Amino acid sequence: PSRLRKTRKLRGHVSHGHGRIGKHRKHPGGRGNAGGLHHHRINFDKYHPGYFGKVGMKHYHLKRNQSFCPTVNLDKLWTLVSEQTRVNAAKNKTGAAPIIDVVRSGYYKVLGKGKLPKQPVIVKAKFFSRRAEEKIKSVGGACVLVA
Amino acid sequence: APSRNGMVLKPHFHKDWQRRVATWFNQPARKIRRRKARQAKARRIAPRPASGPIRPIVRCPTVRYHTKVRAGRGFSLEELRVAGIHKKVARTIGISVDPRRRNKSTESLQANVQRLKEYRSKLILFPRKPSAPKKGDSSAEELKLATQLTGPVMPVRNVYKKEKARVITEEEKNFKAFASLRMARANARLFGIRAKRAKEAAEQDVEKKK
RNA sequence: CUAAUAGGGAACGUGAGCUGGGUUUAGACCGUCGUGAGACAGGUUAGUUUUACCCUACUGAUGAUGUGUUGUUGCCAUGGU
RNA sequence: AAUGCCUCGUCAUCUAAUUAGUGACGCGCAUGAAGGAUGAACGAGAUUCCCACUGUCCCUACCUACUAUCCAGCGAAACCACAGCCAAGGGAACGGGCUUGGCGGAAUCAGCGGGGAAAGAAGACCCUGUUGAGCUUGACUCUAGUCUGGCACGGUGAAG
RNA sequence: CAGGGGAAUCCGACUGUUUAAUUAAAACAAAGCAUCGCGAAGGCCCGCGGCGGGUGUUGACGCGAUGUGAUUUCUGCCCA
RNA sequence: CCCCGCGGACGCUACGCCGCGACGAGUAGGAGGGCCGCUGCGGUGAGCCUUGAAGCCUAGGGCGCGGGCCCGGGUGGAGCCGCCGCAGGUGCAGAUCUUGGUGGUAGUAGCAAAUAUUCAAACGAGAACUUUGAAGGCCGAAGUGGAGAAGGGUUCCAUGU
RNA sequence: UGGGCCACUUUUGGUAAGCAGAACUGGCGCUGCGGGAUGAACCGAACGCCGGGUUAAGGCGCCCGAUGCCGACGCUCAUCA
RNA sequence: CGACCUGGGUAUAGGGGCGAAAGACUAAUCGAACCAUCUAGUAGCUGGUUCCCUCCGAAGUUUCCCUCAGGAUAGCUGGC
RNA sequence: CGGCGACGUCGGCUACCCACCCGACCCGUCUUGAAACACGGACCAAGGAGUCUAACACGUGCGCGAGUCGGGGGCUCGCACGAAAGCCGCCGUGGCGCAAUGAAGGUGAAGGCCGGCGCGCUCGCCGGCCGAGGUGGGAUCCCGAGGCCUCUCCAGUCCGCCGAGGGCGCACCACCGGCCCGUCUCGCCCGCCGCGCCGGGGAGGUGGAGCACGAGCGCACGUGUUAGGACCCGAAAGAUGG
RNA sequence: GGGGACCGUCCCCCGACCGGCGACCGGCCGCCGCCGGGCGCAUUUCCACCGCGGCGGUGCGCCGCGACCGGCUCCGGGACG
RNA sequence: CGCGACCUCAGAUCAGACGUGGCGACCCGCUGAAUUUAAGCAUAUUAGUCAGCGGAGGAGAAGAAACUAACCAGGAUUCCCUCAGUAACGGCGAGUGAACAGGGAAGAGCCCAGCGCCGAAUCCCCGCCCCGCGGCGGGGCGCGGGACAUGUGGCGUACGGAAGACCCGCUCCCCGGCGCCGCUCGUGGGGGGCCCAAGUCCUUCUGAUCGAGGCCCAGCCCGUGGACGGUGUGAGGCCGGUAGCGGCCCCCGGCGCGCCGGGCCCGGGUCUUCCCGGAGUCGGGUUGCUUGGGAAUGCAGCCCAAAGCGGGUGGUAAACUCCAUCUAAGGCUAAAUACCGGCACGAGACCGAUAGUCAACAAGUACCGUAAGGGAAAGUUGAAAAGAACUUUGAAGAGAGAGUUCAAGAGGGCGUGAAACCGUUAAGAGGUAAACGGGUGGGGUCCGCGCAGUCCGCCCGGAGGAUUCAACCCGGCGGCGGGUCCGGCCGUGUCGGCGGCCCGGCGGAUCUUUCCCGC
Ligand SMILES: [K+]
Ligand SMILES: [K+]
Ligand SMILES: [K+]
Ligand SMILES: [K+]
Ligand SMILES: [K+]
Ligand SMILES: [K+]
Ligand SMILES: [K+]
Ligand SMILES: [K+]
Ligand SMILES: [K+]
Ligand SMILES: [K+]
Ligand SMILES: [K+]
Ligand SMILES: [K+]
Ligand SMILES: [K+]
Ligand SMILES: [K+]
Ligand SMILES: [K+]
Ligand SMILES: [K+]
Ligand SMILES: [K+]
Ligand SMILES: [K+]
Ligand SMILES: [K+]
Ligand SMILES: [K+]
Ligand SMILES: [K+]
Ligand SMILES: [K+]
Ligand SMILES: [K+]
Ligand SMILES: [K+]
Ligand SMILES: [K+]
Ligand SMILES: [K+]
Ligand SMILES: [K+]
Ligand SMILES: [K+]
Ligand SMILES: [K+]
Ligand SMILES: [K+]
Ligand SMILES: [K+]
Ligand SMILES: [K+]
Ligand SMILES: [K+]
Ligand SMILES: [Mg+2]
Ligand SMILES: [Mg+2]
Ligand SMILES: [Mg+2]
Ligand SMILES: [Mg+2]
Ligand SMILES: [Mg+2]
Ligand SMILES: [Mg+2]
Ligand SMILES: [Mg+2]
Ligand SMILES: [Mg+2]
Ligand SMILES: [Mg+2]
Ligand SMILES: [Mg+2]
Ligand SMILES: [Mg+2]
Ligand SMILES: [Mg+2]
Ligand SMILES: [Mg+2]
Ligand SMILES: [Mg+2]
Ligand SMILES: [Mg+2]
Ligand SMILES: [Mg+2]
Ligand SMILES: [Mg+2]
Ligand SMILES: [Mg+2]
Ligand SMILES: [Mg+2]
Ligand SMILES: [Mg+2]
Ligand SMILES: [Mg+2]
Ligand SMILES: [Mg+2]
Ligand SMILES: [Mg+2]
Ligand SMILES: [Mg+2]
Ligand SMILES: [Mg+2]
Ligand SMILES: [Mg+2]
Ligand SMILES: [Mg+2]
Ligand SMILES: [Mg+2]
Ligand SMILES: [Mg+2]
Ligand SMILES: [Mg+2]
Ligand SMILES: [Mg+2]
Ligand SMILES: [Mg+2]
Ligand SMILES: [Mg+2]
Ligand SMILES: [Mg+2]
Ligand SMILES: [Mg+2]
Ligand SMILES: [Mg+2]
Ligand SMILES: [Mg+2]
Ligand SMILES: [Mg+2]
Ligand SMILES: [Mg+2]
Ligand SMILES: [Mg+2]
Ligand SMILES: [Mg+2]
Ligand SMILES: [Mg+2]
Ligand SMILES: [Mg+2]
Ligand SMILES: [Mg+2]
Ligand SMILES: [Mg+2]
Ligand SMILES: [Mg+2]
Ligand SMILES: [Mg+2]
Ligand SMILES: [Mg+2]
Ligand SMILES: [Mg+2]
Ligand SMILES: [Mg+2]
Ligand SMILES: [Mg+2]
Ligand SMILES: [Mg+2]
Ligand SMILES: [Mg+2]
Ligand SMILES: [Mg+2]
Ligand SMILES: [Mg+2]
Ligand SMILES: [Mg+2]
Ligand SMILES: [Mg+2]
Ligand SMILES: [Mg+2]
Ligand SMILES: [Mg+2]
Ligand SMILES: [Mg+2]
Ligand SMILES: [Mg+2]
Ligand SMILES: [Mg+2]
Ligand SMILES: [Mg+2]
Ligand SMILES: [Mg+2]
Ligand SMILES: [Mg+2]
Ligand SMILES: [Mg+2]
Ligand SMILES: [Mg+2]
Ligand SMILES: [Mg+2]
Ligand SMILES: [Mg+2]
Ligand SMILES: [Mg+2]
Ligand SMILES: [Mg+2]
Ligand SMILES: [Mg+2]
Ligand SMILES: [Mg+2]
Ligand SMILES: [Mg+2]
Ligand SMILES: [Mg+2]
Ligand SMILES: [Mg+2]
Ligand SMILES: [Mg+2]
Ligand SMILES: [Mg+2]
Ligand SMILES: [Mg+2]
Ligand SMILES: [Mg+2]
Ligand SMILES: [Mg+2]
Ligand SMILES: [Mg+2]
Ligand SMILES: [Mg+2]
Ligand SMILES: [Mg+2]
Ligand SMILES: [Mg+2]
Ligand SMILES: [Mg+2]
Ligand SMILES: [Mg+2]
Ligand SMILES: [Mg+2]
Ligand SMILES: [Mg+2]
Ligand SMILES: [Mg+2]
Ligand SMILES: [Mg+2]
Repeated sequence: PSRLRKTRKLRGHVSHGHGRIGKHRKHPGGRGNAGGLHHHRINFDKYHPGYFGKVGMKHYHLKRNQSFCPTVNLDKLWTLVSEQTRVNAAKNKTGAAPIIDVVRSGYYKVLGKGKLPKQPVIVKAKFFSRRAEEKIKSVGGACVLVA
Repeated sequence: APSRNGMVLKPHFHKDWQRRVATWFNQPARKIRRRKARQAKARRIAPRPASGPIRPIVRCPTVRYHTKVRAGRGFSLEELRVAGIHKKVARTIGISVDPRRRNKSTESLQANVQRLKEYRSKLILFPRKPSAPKKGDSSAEELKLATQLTGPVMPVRNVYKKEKARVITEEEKNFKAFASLRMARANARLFGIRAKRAKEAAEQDVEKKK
């Protein structure tokens, strides 16, 4: 809505808010990111450190699919199965532990942030972090790898 | 000019963009026009499925999608051979065939041939001359059961095997998943250089005594 | 020559007053400088000087206000000198 | 000297008087040899003097034609914040307006060139612009054309 | 109808030409003088290109490129 | 334990109403409010209107700090407005602004290059300028004469206005 | 916004400057009002629309509000006060 | 009477022509014609920038910049 | 409490003309400074200049919320409106968020207390519990001795208010610890189908746009910056083709 | 591949207790109120007129005057320490 | 030294055909800047863009891998979403910048050369006859010509192919008509023509009315039609239309059946024996350009110049090695996609005569320039011309009367008719240019139903009317309360689950035939 903007309030005011002395001129200071190493150096250094220069090795023909490895933490691990699955295992008399296939849920690597409920579980993943494996074995579970 | 904190922006509007702008005011009209063509095509092939030929079961290529199965271009010639369908007859009865697809594994080959055999059973074939049926189908079921199928023929369906909760064995509990992955990466990384060093030691052993 | 040939101001008074000799465009010559284009409070020669009918100022010319109209003869405030 | 700053150089001549002219001199700021130095004829070329001539002047006057002027008819434009009497003051340091004073009398005509820092043109001088253009050059970077080497078209025989 | 004249200095020899619309000149041109390139598979020049084109329907007493500027008289030294 | 009285103002769009205290300059600039204003759209006003819409004019009556608004009178002759939302090509004194129109200047400058006109008559409402006659002059054959090229294109010729 | 300027005092260059350059506070710029005749900066005082009272700085012959007090004490005559 | 004047027909076209040379002329345009387009070219520079009331209210300083008529930056401001 | 009221008067500070006193220079603009002898403006009418797209940032409103979002497609008599609206859920592919760190190979965020033991060697095997530590502040909330009452007292029956002290402490802030990735220094252990130039672990500093019981996503609006003709008008120029 | 079992949400019912009839409604009662029709037909009630009537409110068509009270202010007398 | 065959050339107004030029919005092939940004500027950017040249079609181009990948693999082209402002390029500055995978729209595949076999099996032209005409085809005939072994046709093309045997299946194609369907289709398939509801009812407004009231029976009439336009207003019913799987008529096209004219001629599986490919091309060097392509993405020039268990690709140059993947240097192909030009339509929160196209109108017109080219201004009487008869002054323009009209205070550039500016009338004023702010005063035009100046509540008094005032009776309707008095309830639990995978659903990453269909 143009009726809600400053232009409707700047009618009758000669400089339209831009000022009498400095005026409103086309491009004082340059166009775009002009003078980032010259007359705009302080802004670029103050707010965008690292902007200028090369770092690291380039890699031609990067294929993002090859590096595809979504991760899930242990605190969210039991959300990949139904609530029926986890209550049944807890009240199960035997040592039967449910299987959580994180690849089926869309994750490849299991990370170890958080803590697990005290009940065994079999976790199937492409990759495991060291601490995720340790926490799964602490609750009596097992980690088995898939390809 | 930069003003305080902000994101260094690089708009790509230096190239006279206003002369090549694609508006979408014909999008509602385009959706109507394609839908008329879809309906007209379905009427033209009256009993044949509206979507078209049956397509094969296909696993997606890369490591991002290789857990997912989709529909492919056409059944392979190897798939048709063990299904007993001529590669020139199949296209006349609604089987799409891709001459340039090979079957690297038997499971993919064997899954697609059950798709073909099962589709062959579901197929109702009208005789070329309705008065004289040679080997088409019985008129009892080709009359009443003949209906234009809507949607893809036998839609490709991602099936998940449900794993039964079981007791964890001690062997499973003793497996070191993280150590195995770290050792496997090292073994694959140093396989070539280990063979060279073993070879260079072998050349030292064949001449250790002189 | 004369009594004397005093010094100055007025947008270094005064160019819709003039003139255009000088400076200070474009042509050209000389000297010096510069590789050169070219330069020179150096010299020289040739080089368009536009408009007032407006307001005021001033100069003159009719008139205007008050004594009823109109005329003759007069006075002198003031200004110039 | 169309070339000399000093310089109105010095001497002579021309005049009553000459920063002018001519003649002469020359340590010539900074003359000079394809251009130097002369020399008739010629020149809408620059300069000095003389005779004659004259309103150039003393020193202005008179006359003629066409205007201007007045009238009948016809009939623009430039320009215009508002306007239009001065002295001083202060003020963007030169006012028509403001302050203090002088004062101020309708509507006009022919003139006039003091003012309106009059009009005409977004100063051409000067400076600035990370604005040009014409031209020049061992400025930077190139380039047509040219000179040279190589490969191909590109062959057949001999002396080496 | 229809030249004022004379004595000189400077520049340009002369006649000619020139900035239409501020400069007619001492400027340009000029004849004369000097130098340079070239014998044609060439000199100079045009051309995006063709063994294209101009000089050239030409051939050194000719074409092309410069400087100086009639006549007279001279034109000195320096190739770092 | 109201009752001879059966009764007792207003209020409180709560985005409303009421009380008390202090305070009030403003360029550049920022913000808020606008029942300020323009045009169009969705709703709404059982809205207005040929028994007179819009627009315009007005020594008419008023309202608001103001932007503005309402009403009377006239003209006009077919449409228009309020409120809740929505959306803008939405508000002018300037830009040597654009287009159009109009002033002062001003009945002014001016209608002054090439010697020159005059008398009578005719037609005609009307004659300095037309026509005829008379007279005085000019071009003076390198013409203000007689014919062509280029260019123009009907300007040629009659009659009429 | 990133042209500042002015005044008391301190202060550098300069003969000096309504010059140029600093320090400190205030001001003008952005600010009207009373007074200084007049005036960006001085003195008083800062401002919604008004009535009454009183002041500031400055004034009270007349212009022009207020001494039209029987004001006090002296000084001073200028033919540029 | 001549490097004379002139009509018509031809040829040379824009970084090109033509020039007895003045940067002259090339359709009132020439130290690079005219027409259309790229093009609403860019401008740290000049000019303008349209209703009301209420509240708050500056800076011409720091640092860096081919920076000195401009920006970035801190400061001063407003709003939430 | 008084006077006066219809063809002459009564009231109307507004509005029309005139008079007088006081005050009062022409606006706009640049500027330290304009009434300026600084520029633009003779007059009137109509037109006339911060817009739209995209991308960010922050603030605000709305829905859902560790999710969120169908915008591309498809299904619905194919169409007055309707080019709308509705629906999809094996259309959520995908985007953004839910994990960071390193150039990279890669790695990748849980601690506290109670016990027996090696030697509770700054320490390794377990048990049990609780589930992101602690200090100082911290709105709010909780307990609360003692008070405040009645026509009066020996004696409690029900709750209300004030209340010194004490307690649990939100968000947030300061600080101290802890955890993840990079990199240094020191050092000792552990694992095996590959006994390796293999793999893992510790302590102490330090680099990170991290963790430490999520806050995001979509839509709308406003402001600011930027690329676009970019608030409007304005060159001297350059290029292409005639 | 089906078909089953189980679990989670549901469903309409067969039934009781629980809080209430609620802003989800009806029937009965009780109280109250209103309306219509009778009765009541006049010391009641209601309607309109008159008084230059009284009490209240608002306000006087215009132009004026006075009085006391209170707030602010400028002055003047008298007396006491 | 002649005549023949062939080869390579030439002429013809030879017989019969074809191309040229235009448009050019979209598309294909080239060529190709500079302004601009970088706060200067040269690489870069602008941009493979403007301008320039060529060539097409209703689309074009592309296109069935010398591909993508590195996976558990996908599988022609084109378009959309995303990948992604990412990998990468870049005075690594300003800036630039894809692809694969994934999800969709659409979906379609094929043909030669070569290698071989088949008595050239092949093709064009010319005469004759028949069936036809409707773009000129079919059949038969010709000791009729020509092309062609310097290679036509059939089979066949990497997905392998061919030929022989053995076995099995006889299985059935495409073309033009005769008559008729289903009537072609979301209810016609398309094109054209002509038609189809209901007030001009009563009273009134007006110049005119389409306006305003009314139209008993639940209401004037129709409504599958209340879109729109016209008509003297403003109309669902006055008219044209509008709605309708409404009617009639005319013309044209592909769809099934029986027949006709002719073609029409073996397909699959196993085994055996054979056969298998595109060269001044690839590739390499170099140069220039181009790209995100970076020790060089693509394109081109020049030089070099291949191979056949070969060649290409595998995003860092090179050697060795394994592996993966495709098979270049020949060709065709619909759909999804594009469309500021054209034909014909529909619509709009757009503009409303200085706006919107330059152009609402005799507009690319008038006009300007030698030319290239530049390029306006300009809408409105009235319902109807009913466009002012006639009289009178004047030479006429122009007037005064008269007349039409609702209105000419609408009179042919005529709706309305502002401001600037001007004329006249009226009022007021006038020597400090006007104009302005504050304060009064005077005059004037108007306003105030101004002109004897409020209203109304109660009570008192006077003089009159009317019922009926209260209280009781009957009926109706409301408000409030009631152990639920009685229901119907509702919220929360509470049990048998009688109740559902037959006699109720939807889900679950929960368990199973140990009763049932594929290894
Ligand atoms: K602003
Ligand atoms: K005197
Ligand atoms: K000589
Ligand atoms: K001469
Ligand atoms: K130039
Ligand atoms: K001569
Ligand atoms: K001459
Ligand atoms: K030659
Ligand atoms: K020479
Ligand atoms: K030499
Ligand atoms: K030499
Ligand atoms: K409305
Ligand atoms: K108002
Ligand atoms: K009106
Ligand atoms: K700032
Ligand atoms: K700044
Ligand atoms: K001639
Ligand atoms: K040029
Ligand atoms: K400076
Ligand atoms: K001015
Ligand atoms: K969608
Ligand atoms: K998601
Ligand atoms: K990573
Ligand atoms: K912008
Ligand atoms: K042209
Ligand atoms: K990037
Ligand atoms: K043959
Ligand atoms: K009809
Ligand atoms: K190459
Ligand atoms: K290979
Ligand atoms: K136009
Ligand atoms: K046109
Ligand atoms: K009219
Ligand atoms: Mg302001
Ligand atoms: Mg303005
Ligand atoms: Mg401005
Ligand atoms: Mg002077
Ligand atoms: Mg002069
Ligand atoms: Mg003068
Ligand atoms: Mg002179
Ligand atoms: Mg000169
Ligand atoms: Mg020299
Ligand atoms: Mg001299
Ligand atoms: Mg001269
Ligand atoms: Mg005159
Ligand atoms: Mg006297
Ligand atoms: Mg001498
Ligand atoms: Mg003399
Ligand atoms: Mg010599
Ligand atoms: Mg004066
Ligand atoms: Mg003046
Ligand atoms: Mg200037
Ligand atoms: Mg200029
Ligand atoms: Mg600068
Ligand atoms: Mg330049
Ligand atoms: Mg050099
Ligand atoms: Mg001469
Ligand atoms: Mg000579
Ligand atoms: Mg001449
Ligand atoms: Mg001249
Ligand atoms: Mg001359
Ligand atoms: Mg000589
Ligand atoms: Mg010569
Ligand atoms: Mg204020
Ligand atoms: Mg606008
Ligand atoms: Mg205006
Ligand atoms: Mg005159
Ligand atoms: Mg005259
Ligand atoms: Mg004569
Ligand atoms: Mg003649
Ligand atoms: Mg004639
Ligand atoms: Mg500045
Ligand atoms: Mg400064
Ligand atoms: Mg100073
Ligand atoms: Mg200064
Ligand atoms: Mg300022
Ligand atoms: Mg201030
Ligand atoms: Mg002040
Ligand atoms: Mg004052
Ligand atoms: Mg003074
Ligand atoms: Mg006062
Ligand atoms: Mg005084
Ligand atoms: Mg006085
Ligand atoms: Mg612009
Ligand atoms: Mg421009
Ligand atoms: Mg620098
Ligand atoms: Mg400036
Ligand atoms: Mg200015
Ligand atoms: Mg100044
Ligand atoms: Mg000013
Ligand atoms: Mg001044
Ligand atoms: Mg200026
Ligand atoms: Mg103007
Ligand atoms: Mg002017
Ligand atoms: Mg306007
Ligand atoms: Mg939709
Ligand atoms: Mg996903
Ligand atoms: Mg805490
Ligand atoms: Mg810490
Ligand atoms: Mg920001
Ligand atoms: Mg340039
Ligand atoms: Mg630049
Ligand atoms: Mg710039
Ligand atoms: Mg530049
Ligand atoms: Mg183009
Ligand atoms: Mg063509
Ligand atoms: Mg094609
Ligand atoms: Mg193709
Ligand atoms: Mg192929
Ligand atoms: Mg992304
Ligand atoms: Mg590019
Ligand atoms: Mg599809
Ligand atoms: Mg063959
Ligand atoms: Mg009809
Ligand atoms: Mg109508
Ligand atoms: Mg109608
Ligand atoms: Mg119909
Ligand atoms: Mg590599
Ligand atoms: Mg127009
Ligand atoms: Mg109009
Ligand atoms: Mg006339
Ligand atoms: Mg009328
Ligand atoms: Mg009219
Ligand atoms: Mg008048």
